Amino acid sequence: MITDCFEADIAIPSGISRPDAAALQRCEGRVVFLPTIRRQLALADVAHESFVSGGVSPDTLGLLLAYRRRFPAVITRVLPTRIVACPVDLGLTHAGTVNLRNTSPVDLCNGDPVSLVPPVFEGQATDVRLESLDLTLRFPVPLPTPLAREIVARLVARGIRDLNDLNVLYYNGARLSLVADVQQLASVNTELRSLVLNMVYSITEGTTLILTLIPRLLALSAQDGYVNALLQMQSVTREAAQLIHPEAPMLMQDGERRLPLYEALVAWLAHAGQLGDILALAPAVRVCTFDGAAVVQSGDMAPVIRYP
Amino acid sequence: FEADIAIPSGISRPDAAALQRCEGRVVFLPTIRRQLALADVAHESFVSPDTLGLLLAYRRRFPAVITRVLPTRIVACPVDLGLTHAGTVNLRNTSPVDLCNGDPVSLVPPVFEDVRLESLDLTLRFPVPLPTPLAREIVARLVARGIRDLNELPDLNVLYYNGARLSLVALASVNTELRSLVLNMVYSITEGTTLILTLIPRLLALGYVNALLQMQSVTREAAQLIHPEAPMLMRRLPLYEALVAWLAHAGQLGDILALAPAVRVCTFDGAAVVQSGDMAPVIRYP
Amino acid sequence: TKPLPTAPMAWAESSPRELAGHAPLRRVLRPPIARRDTRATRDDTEQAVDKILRGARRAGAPRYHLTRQVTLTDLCQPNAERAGALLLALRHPTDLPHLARHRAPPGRQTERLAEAWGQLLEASALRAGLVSFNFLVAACAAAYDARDAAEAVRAHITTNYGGTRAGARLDRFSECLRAMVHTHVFPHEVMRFFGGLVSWVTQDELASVTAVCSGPQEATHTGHPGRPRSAVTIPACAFVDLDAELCLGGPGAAFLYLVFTYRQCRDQELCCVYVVKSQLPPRGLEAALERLFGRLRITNCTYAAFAELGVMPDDSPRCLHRTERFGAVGVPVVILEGVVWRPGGWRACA
Amino acid sequence: HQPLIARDGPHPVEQPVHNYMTKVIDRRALNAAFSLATEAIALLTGEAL
Repeated sequence: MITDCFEADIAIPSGISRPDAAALQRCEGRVVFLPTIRRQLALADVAHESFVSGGVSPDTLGLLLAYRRRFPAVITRVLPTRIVACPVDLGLTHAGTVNLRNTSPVDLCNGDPVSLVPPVFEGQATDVRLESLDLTLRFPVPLPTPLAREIVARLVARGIRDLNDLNVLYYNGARLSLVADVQQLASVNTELRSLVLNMVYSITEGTTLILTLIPRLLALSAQDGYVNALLQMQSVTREAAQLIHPEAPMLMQDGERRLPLYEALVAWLAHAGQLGDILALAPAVRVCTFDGAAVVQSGDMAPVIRYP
Repeated sequence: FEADIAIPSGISRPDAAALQRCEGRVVFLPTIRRQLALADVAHESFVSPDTLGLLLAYRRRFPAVITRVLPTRIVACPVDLGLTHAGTVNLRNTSPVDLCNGDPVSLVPPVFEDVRLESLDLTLRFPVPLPTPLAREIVARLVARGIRDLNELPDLNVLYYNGARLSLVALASVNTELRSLVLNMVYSITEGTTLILTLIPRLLALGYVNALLQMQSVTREAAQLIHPEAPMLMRRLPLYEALVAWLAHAGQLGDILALAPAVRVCTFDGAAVVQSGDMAPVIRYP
Repeated sequence: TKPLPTAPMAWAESSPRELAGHAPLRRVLRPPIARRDTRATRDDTEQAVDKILRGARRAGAPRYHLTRQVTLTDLCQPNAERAGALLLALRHPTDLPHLARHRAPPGRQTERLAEAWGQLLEASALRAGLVSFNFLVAACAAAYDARDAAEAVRAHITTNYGGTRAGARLDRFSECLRAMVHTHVFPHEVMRFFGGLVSWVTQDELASVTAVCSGPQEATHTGHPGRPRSAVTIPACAFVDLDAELCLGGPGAAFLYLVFTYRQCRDQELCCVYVVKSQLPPRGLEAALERLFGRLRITNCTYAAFAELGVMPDDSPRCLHRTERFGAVGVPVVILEGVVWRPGGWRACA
Repeated sequence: HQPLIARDGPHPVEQPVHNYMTKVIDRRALNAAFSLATEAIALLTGEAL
């Protein structure tokens, strides 16, 4: 119960109005960013006034950047005197199953990892405010990982337009758009530096062999409908072959003992497939409904089994 | 916790004996559920997918270790839950690689070589419980194998682990089994390297951001730029729109080729190296 | 045995809730739902039979996963080092000469790692064994910041370890480590964590070491009934905080990590093994490695590699910094207290 | 209370639930007129001065 559960206890103060206190009874399946793993904390360390720096509360793209400096935890039960949350990383429960709540507009599936994202969507940024205490609780949004990478991708691309539309998405035929918002340039700089260092290190000498195969793909996309759909209608490589004639050098330095493409894959995987984990946080949570259904709708709870 | 998989009736003598053989073997199931049919487990429940389709399937399905097999039903403890409940559950090697102690072990689809039940009229394919340092290697060798068939080396087909030799050749059916990954691993790189190449000379946005970039590009990235842009070039190019299309695609392949460990072997009063065909004590809990 | 501080004395026995929970269930009633509306021994061994009955009439208490391994006594010495040190398992070294032929960059001596490892087998003999942590500090002692306490590590190893010319084991294995980074086979690709020491079995040329691969430390019955207790000890050169160096002085559970530092130069390659105590997420750790160790970044692919090692569950975690005795040698040793071991995997460079 | 249905399987979620329902009274009234002249009041009253 130290290893199985871990009851990190957020204390509730004395003076809270009964309309504000009963507003916390609808805060069941949430995500609370614990700074440490103390067994006794306060709402001020949980609320957004803990998140704010000196004079500056950052934007949504920066609001990711101190989630991953903290410990996400899910509220287990809202008592009148305290709020109990088990941290995700240490131990889930006795049996190891906690319930979240879809504050998403998006329906989940079983077995898919669930990433939690700041409130970026339109008509969605709902922060339960304590009027009796002047505290806001910016509850993040649990999302599917095929969305939660694109939503980070639209925000990072929006900041780099602003250094010289984009905020519209789709998911299973549901049109949805996120909040267009001005971004602090200090937040964009650590993001853009995190792109390039994972992009420069992802290039190896054997990748020039792969580059030669680009006109073979357009020779292949004229016959395979799978390749014709794979590239895109607006892909770069379809445009990067009509102006580009790639070639490989003849010999390799010590090219007898080393593998050109096998070294190309491992350096690619360690930096380019790894790159989505560095932008967002890791989806350490998936949903395994035991007996309910295969699709978990919005507003409903969902059972959670930890995710390696 | 231990689920149940009922064998439907009409079993011959070897078809009950073949299921008696696979005692400690790994099984994927759709949901944690008490009652469950054997057609949900079999290879017919997957339709025949490629190597790409099995890896997407093995993330969504839930792995379970078969415990003691009753003649009427297959009892299988799920890995995620009952193994955190129970102390230690055994697991038989079907790998050619001998497991050491303390090895985190993932699973691979059977790309190498498969119990078929005739009276029930179905095939059973099984994952291969091999260690995670090998797991990211055996895939990457085979992905490098398929690229050369799209125009190899006398090496790259031989692997060494713990004094044991493997042969990934041991073929053209396997190459068409893996052709979709080759069409994604190539495209995610060729889309990737161009967006690196068409943005750094496009912006090099300056002050210390491009300067620390150029400090990293001091004959390292810019020399790799000038070597690639020699056999290349330098309307509106959708540069910013393609980054979202690239990070979604290339971020997806890191999920598929991750191959997370579930099995962590802590042997006690036993051999620190478990051989092939033997059962190994397995925990996924501290 | 039923004292009269009862509410604590019954609380330590594993409560009143289990009595009251079985009260509405089992103590009452026929409901659940019903109708409506022979002089010295014996009795010495005879009460020991009754002690088995006392073992049977009854039976918090945390769990473990103990592990054992038959381990050669070349590199590590579980007799010389006390119970409660770190241990490190290895891959089998027949994979060493083949992986160096493919992972080393072009222009580098790939024959060097197979030669340096072969000289070690003929130097400790004047088979995947086990590396103890204190032995590893004297190997990487020529790269540290505090060099005198690294010599204090070197002072007891050359006098307490079993074998012939233990300093020749050190200076050859340190040559192996300089052959690791040169052939690009990084030591985190070889060094695997094996649990903290609790006990060992002595035999000629080999020892059977017991260890906890996952769990807490101090409540393992060590075998000694007077002291089933053994604290975790670390030498002072490897102990690195991030609460003091980053001004994070708040209470909270403190994590424990292993960290390798890599310096890639022409035949002058450094290795440093540190134990990093932190209040941080493991994903919120790589940025902290950028702030401190940027000196080995320029002289070099990353310079750092790390994995989880264990967790201190204390609210205010308590550390000690003493000078203990390994035989007759006073070594400044950072003694840790209350460690719950949970291992993990290393992180990548290339 | 909210009713409950037991289930088997690894228990994903549930816990017993109360509710406090409170609803507001609505005041209304009924009115009935009635009249008397003085002709009858003396009779019902009694003796005069």
